[PDB]
Amino acid sequence: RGSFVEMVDNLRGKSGQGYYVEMTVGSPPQTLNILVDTGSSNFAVGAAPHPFLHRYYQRQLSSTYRDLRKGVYVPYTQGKWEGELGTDLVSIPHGPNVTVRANIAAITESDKFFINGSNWEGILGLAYAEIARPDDSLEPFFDSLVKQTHVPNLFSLQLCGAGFPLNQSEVLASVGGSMIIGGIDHSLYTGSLWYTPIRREWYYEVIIVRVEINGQDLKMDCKEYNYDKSIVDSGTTNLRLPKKVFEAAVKSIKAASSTEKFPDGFWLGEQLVCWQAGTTPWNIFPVISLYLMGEVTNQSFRITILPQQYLRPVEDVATSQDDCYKFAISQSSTGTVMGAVIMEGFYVVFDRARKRIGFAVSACHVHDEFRTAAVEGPFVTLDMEDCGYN
Ligand SMILES: COc1cnc(C(=O)Nc2ccc(F)c([C@]34CN(c5ncc(F)cn5)C[C@H]3CSC(N)=N4)c2)cn1
Repeated sequence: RGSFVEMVDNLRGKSGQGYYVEMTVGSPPQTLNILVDTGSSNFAVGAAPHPFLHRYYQRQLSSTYRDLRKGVYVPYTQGKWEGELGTDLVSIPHGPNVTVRANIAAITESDKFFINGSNWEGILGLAYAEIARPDDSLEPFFDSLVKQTHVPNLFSLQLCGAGFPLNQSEVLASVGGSMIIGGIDHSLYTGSLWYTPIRREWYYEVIIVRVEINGQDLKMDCKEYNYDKSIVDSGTTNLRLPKKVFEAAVKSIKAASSTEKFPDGFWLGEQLVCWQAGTTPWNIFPVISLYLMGEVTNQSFRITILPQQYLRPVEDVATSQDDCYKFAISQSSTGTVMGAVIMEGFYVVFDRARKRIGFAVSACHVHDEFRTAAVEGPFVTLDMEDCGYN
């Protein structure tokens, strides 16, 4: 049974551009599309004209707006935003039937933040206060929602990748998945949910205990997999791996697929590869399994993704009927990031109340008739806390 019909299919967008939910801010309500980001903790919206914004938050038009008289500056690797802190009334039209007074960063300047044609105007940081800017005293949206309402302290995400390119028109008209606020919808997954502990409440931090490529153990010291952390992050496209893990994984993926040779630019994520329509050789590419620490002592489980997850469909540079893709596994110097590449395979339950993350095979994951994504267990694994980096 699906018990959250109101919230099923409330997401739009794709990998590379981002999955967003409709929200309203202010009185009278101002509608905005908001990127869902489990990898940050600020609620921040465009609040001034920008070339890539079709609309923005107008604080002067909101009778319920409150100025906190405080600036916020958020530099990150590939860009930045800055703005002014305030509070206002916020609702999610395809969400729980509640209105909350939440912190809002009104973005007045940004660099490489807004994406042309993504159709979103702001970001919903769903992680914990520890990583909020300017500091942990700025209560994140979800904490406000839970404190002010009877909504259970849990949300779940089904991100639905298309498996083929969507153009401007198609992304608008299409369903990109579900964010179920306050519950778990049984219609969004098949098989069992398996839970991994949230190691610490800042990012959604987890512990990977083993990595396999087509069943072959990558055979690295498990600390390497979590150096300097492993996180579940809907605001990142790629599966991102620590440098040494990336090198080892790519060598193994190349060996598994060695019946075809791909240029270095492909493996670096820089260059697309194209096949004649319908002929993508999925079967030459390996499955990838991540083993996660279980809830029971000395137990683990595994999640397994297909090339249909880690090869990202792209529109051809020279318009044709070819099926074209980029490699969406990449190097990290900030630990493992389980981005949309992982998340598109799975229904992911962010069980904040019980400090755990649940995984189940997504009812919308892309596959062929020969192989599917999997969530399987249990496995007997030892010394797993040792896999955590300090
Ligand atoms: C499913 O495919 C996807 C998913 N997401 C996107 C996308 O455009 N994400 C996005 C855009 C801007 C942005 F700033 C971010 C951030 C906000 N960050 C942040 N915010 C506050 C802070 F204190 C520290 N870092 C870091 C930064 C890069 S990684 C992340 N998780 N979130 C994500 C595209 N395709």
